[PDB]
Amino acid sequence: RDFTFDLYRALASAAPSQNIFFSPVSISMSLAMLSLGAGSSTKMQILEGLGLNLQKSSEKELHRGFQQLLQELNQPRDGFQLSLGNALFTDLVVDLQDTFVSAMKTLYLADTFPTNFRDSAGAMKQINDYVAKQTKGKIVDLLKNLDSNAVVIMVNYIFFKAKWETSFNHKGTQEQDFYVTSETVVRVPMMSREDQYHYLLDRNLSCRVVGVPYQGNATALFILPSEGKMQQVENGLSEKTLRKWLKMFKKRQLELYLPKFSIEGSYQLEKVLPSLGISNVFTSHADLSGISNHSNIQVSEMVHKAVVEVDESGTRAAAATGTIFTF
Amino acid sequence: SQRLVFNRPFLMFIVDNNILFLGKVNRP
Repeated sequence: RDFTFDLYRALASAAPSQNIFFSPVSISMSLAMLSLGAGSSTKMQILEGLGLNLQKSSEKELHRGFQQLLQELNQPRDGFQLSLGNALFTDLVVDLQDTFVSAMKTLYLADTFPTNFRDSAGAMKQINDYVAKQTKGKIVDLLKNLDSNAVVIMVNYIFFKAKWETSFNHKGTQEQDFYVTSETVVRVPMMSREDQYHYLLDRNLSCRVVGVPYQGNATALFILPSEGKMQQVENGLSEKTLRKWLKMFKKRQLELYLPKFSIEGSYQLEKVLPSLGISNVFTSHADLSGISNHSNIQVSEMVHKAVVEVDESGTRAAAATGTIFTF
Repeated sequence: SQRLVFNRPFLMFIVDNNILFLGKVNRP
């Protein structure tokens, strides 16, 4: 089980030849928080879906790791911007378990806000405005046509903005053909810069890997499969593969041509996660006794929205995951 | 210098001791 890449493949398979874009950490963090109030088989599926084994120590480490990450981000980044946060919007009628609220505040630094879900329009405005603010206007209207039977919405957001360590020169950007397929061509602004880059020719998966650094410790990795090998590369993606690429990188001089682009992803994860074995939490048989003792509580949907902008100066990326609970 | 052009579908990772974002640019 490989969470990030099994999820990637599920999304890719659900929408062939389409752009794909999401934040693995936003979703994993959301699932980890969800597990705090899950029980029995419902919790089991979530932990196994995240790639954990049956050891209690692994569960403790899961939360400890995320708590450490959130605390680390409370310190100013060096050279760029990276924000990650959580919030619970709960209706006054809802009675959350003391332990769940405490765990959310302590482990996930979650914000807690009262919400009148009977006022669907008002609830959407409150939550969407919050998400937009936290993502500096990049994630707008996360929630659309809200159920109205909603009682709690758990939100995770992530915002990233960084300048390339070395920018592309605007005078080096020219219109070029982009081959979606050998027969489908689209015109795109193609940026370019000759420089030394971390590079690797992966003969196993058949792709070229290039690392492009951001100011700070973050980096972008661009993967170009050989002709006709995108499916092969997608099938081979894994945590191990990524580790291999990052450690085997070698410095090489390249005249790099990369398109200036902006793409996004909008998903109803409740329809996708069952592919990773996470299904009970979305049913009437969900065991969410840890979040509320109220009967018939389940997750109606888990919406994810992610966007990215890549240009000559750098990259801006953001995402949010809204987990909606109903009675 | 070796000329490398991303003019076919490609993948993008944004990493920092964690996979912050992951995607496929199929149709820019």
